[PDB]
Amino acid sequence: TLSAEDKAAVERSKMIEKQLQKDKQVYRATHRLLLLGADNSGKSTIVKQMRIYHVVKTSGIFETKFQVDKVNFHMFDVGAQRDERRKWIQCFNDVTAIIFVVDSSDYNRLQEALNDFKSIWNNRWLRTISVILFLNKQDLLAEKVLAGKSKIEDYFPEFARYTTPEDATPEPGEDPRVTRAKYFIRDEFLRISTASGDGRHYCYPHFTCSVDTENARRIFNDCRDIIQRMHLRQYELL
Amino acid sequence: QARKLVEQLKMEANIDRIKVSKAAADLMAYCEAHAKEDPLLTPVPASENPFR
Amino acid sequence: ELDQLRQEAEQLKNQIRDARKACADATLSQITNNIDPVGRIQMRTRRTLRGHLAKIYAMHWGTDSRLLVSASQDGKLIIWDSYTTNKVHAIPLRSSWVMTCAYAPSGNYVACGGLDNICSIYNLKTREGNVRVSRELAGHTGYLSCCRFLDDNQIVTSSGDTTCALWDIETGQQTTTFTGHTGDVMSLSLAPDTRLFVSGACDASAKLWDVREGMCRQTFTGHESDINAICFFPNGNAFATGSDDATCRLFDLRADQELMTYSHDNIICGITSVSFSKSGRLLLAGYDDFNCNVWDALKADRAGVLAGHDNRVSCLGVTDDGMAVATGSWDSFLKIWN
Amino acid sequence: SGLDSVLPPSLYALVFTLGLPANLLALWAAWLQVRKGRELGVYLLNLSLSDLLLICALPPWTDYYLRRDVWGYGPGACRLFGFVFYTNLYVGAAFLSCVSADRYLAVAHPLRFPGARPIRSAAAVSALIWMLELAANAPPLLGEAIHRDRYNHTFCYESYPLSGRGAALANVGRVLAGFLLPWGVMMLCYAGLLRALRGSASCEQRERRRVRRLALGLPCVALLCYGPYHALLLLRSLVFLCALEERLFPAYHASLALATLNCLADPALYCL
Amino acid sequence: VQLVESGGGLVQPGGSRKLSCSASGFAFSSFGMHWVRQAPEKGLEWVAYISSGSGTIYYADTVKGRFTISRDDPKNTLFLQMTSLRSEDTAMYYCVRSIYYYGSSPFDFWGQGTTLTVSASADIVMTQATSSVPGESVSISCRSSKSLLHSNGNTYLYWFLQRPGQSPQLLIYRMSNLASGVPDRFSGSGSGTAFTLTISRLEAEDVGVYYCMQHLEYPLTFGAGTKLE
Repeated sequence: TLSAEDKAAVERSKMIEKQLQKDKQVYRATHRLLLLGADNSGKSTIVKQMRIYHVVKTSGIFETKFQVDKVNFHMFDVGAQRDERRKWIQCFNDVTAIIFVVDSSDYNRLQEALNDFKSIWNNRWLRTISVILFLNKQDLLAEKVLAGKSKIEDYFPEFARYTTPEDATPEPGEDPRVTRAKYFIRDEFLRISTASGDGRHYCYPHFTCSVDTENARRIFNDCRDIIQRMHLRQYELL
Repeated sequence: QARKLVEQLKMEANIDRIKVSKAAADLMAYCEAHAKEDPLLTPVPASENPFR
Repeated sequence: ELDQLRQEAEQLKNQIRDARKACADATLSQITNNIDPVGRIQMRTRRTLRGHLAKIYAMHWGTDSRLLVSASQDGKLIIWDSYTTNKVHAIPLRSSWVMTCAYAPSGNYVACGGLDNICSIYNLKTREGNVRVSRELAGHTGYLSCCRFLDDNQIVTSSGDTTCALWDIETGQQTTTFTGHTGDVMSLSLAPDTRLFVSGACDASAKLWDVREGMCRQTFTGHESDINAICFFPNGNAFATGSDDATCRLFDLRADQELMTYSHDNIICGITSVSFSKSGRLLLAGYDDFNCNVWDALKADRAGVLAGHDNRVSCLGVTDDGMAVATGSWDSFLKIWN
Repeated sequence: SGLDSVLPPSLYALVFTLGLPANLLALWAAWLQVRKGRELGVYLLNLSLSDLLLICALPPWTDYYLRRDVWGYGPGACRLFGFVFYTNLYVGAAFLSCVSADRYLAVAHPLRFPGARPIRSAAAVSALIWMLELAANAPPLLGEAIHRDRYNHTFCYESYPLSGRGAALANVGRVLAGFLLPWGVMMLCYAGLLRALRGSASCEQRERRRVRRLALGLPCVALLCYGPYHALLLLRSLVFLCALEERLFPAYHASLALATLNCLADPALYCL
Repeated sequence: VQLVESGGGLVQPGGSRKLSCSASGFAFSSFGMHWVRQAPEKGLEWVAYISSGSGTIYYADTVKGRFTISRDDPKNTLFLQMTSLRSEDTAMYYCVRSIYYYGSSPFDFWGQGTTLTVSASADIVMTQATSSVPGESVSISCRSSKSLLHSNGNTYLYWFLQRPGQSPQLLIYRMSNLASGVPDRFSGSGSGTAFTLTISRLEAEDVGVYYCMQHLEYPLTFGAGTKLE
């Protein structure tokens, strides 16, 4: 058969396999997320808050630990990469979800944000990868809408003909006009989402402020939803 | 900054180019010379390859 | 003025194209039409190397034609004994997003890198029993897409930013920086004499560099989209590139022109990994449609198909002695073919 | 007695003519997904195995019925074939229950199931179920295989009337713990599955109806197949604790044929 | 790397004693380890071997039931529990480090040794040539009862050098590969049964006893060894 040194080589390989098995559990019980956004979007504030609440000069990727209900989460964002994105975006087709933070209180770069979301959604490798978009900076949006100095009508003509959807739930009690504006932004993103989704991946809207402490819970609920749906397709239920 | 582009493009322009026919002939000659030493092309008998 | 420089560049490009057309007298298809076709080529899966948790982005054979290094997005390099499918080492990485790996010719070092923008070099043969990070090379502003060893003390890296660089391993510093691309550099291939090397970028152009001098000798532009892979002919006088236009193209340095194109009407996915055989008669190219095709490099006829993967082939490597072709894919399996 | 000459052999012949290819293809499909790390595949593999053994058990029973109740092959064959038939019958329901529970866990608790070497735990549960079913169905093998009677029957694993509560309490236990325990788990797990995806923003109205149809149907198909036999068994036993038997005898064997008909439904619903 | 072991002394026959080998400076858990002893004036003789992960334990025939071997990875020590010491166990027990993968170098490091004193079949026999042989060239030779060439292509022969004070240090592994740190003077050759070791330019530090080894199958026999003077 095989000699003594080959016996010991196979035994060392089996030890390596056992260590690989231990890694797998952790690897499959930890959920990975990709954080995307622009320079103005308060994604740095989001990551700082998530890092503080829960758990090297040209480095190209940063990693964040956080844990919700004894479930682990990885949250990566790209630091040093160039503006071109079509090549390194392929490495993230196995992530649980993509977190797309967008600044809803700008009105000027918001079309560029819509185009970026459109490119992410229709990417050939980012199919079957759902998106959790955080329409960030809601308090600035409220301040700027109630100020009245700057109007959304001239950047987007369709806002004049737009009306608040019946499903809107303005909880705290605020001016209805800011509610109409913020739901209009949400519906623009959702339109780009529902144009060509084909049911393989979904989009989860959320209105957030960078100080809010519910962001980890909100990501946890959305990721739970994605995994459930994926499991349904995986256990041959649909 | 385009001055660098022009300079390098000039330095690329003046090189000695052979006829494409001679290049193709050299490629054919190399591929014909090393035909025996190519297990993928002409398979080795199934007692010398280590993956049997 | 800027217009004057633009016109000068246009005139130079026109002069170069005219010279290239002048040197073109007979296409390689015409001169090759009178040779026997290689015929159908059937290759069978000999080994399947299991163990990787996630998708595999790179592999490199050893110069001894037996050892093999593989990199996966889970953050490991596994060194396989290809003959017995044993695992010799399992190297955990700091950054899990690794998308290149190399195996030093001496067999003492393995390098890897990726989105971390760092080319980490590992020492396989230490006085202790474990593999340790010998040195981490920093200085690239983009992802490290490919790295290759010249000797145990020099490594050549291509990066996301439009730059290749030649490093000294003892002293981290960059000896030479290679600039001139207008897009992301994706692949890299050293010449057999290790004096010249070609790099394919996302600008649909491939450049031949001079390692010692540090200046671009020639630029090759025939493709229609970004180039994903590149590899030298064993002669040292040609190279083949695979792009997202679903075609492979073979260039010559001495003619400085495109010789032959390997395209099929059915194929629409792009090439992701390209490698030659020992004689150069076969051009194995991976594809995104889960299958690797085999082209006759002299006749542009599809000779065979290597179909065994449930997801796209990300890497492809032919061993030095020609006995085997290894294929890695996103289903976390390597396959040795013969 | 003796109007079983048409229906049981008809159903057995249809099963042996279509289920055996269907079971083989379902078995191959189940194996093809155990290779891809899945752990529903082992349950489907074992289920299709049980169905195949039941199909191989069928033809001696077809001859037993067509030959007007006599067991021509001899006493040993009675023990072997009856044991195989009556054990695979319950193993199928147990593995259906396991599939239902696995789907319920994977849907209701997505971020915590299975997560830790899924195939081994499922294989261990499969082995444990087979051990329990064999240990439960061994005592009927411990007794006399064949009972000859006057009227050209020579029964095999049947008594009309039964023998003194020894088989009777065994039958009532077999009913309440080989049906209506695993079928109850089936119904509850599938209801939990259809309840846990209420609140999901991903599922549309259309995708939810598909799951509703499946969840309500598979328990219903399993019940419609395994219900007449067990209701009739519970009825005869609870009575025992020959007028009655002479009445419900054809209904009993019709129920048994309908119960073994669930070797075409399971491959269809769980593979195609 | 270093391996310091202790626990030796006078023991009455039939007694018990435990020898421990404290390791520091290398990845202990990944190295299989052996125990090798030598009588006060004789050659080396293999005693026991414990694998990495403690999944494979072998013993020599002469100590098959008397001794037991164990390791403590978190504490980074190696033990050898000895019971019912006979009078043929007086030796200096060495602690040896060995790793096994493709291309590895087994028996690369040896311990200092402990002095232990007790008061008053079908295994490969390795035979050396007469146990007595600057600037010259010497050609120490060896022979084996069974061919050491395997179907793999590796002939398992190991050459060890023991200088007057120290414990043995590896010189050549698998009859062709010079160990790390050995000067290029040494080289090995052979054909399957007969092997030779050549020193191209003998120096002052090359004096000592040269022991050979077979590693084809357990137990690992050594040979008497040749003395250079």
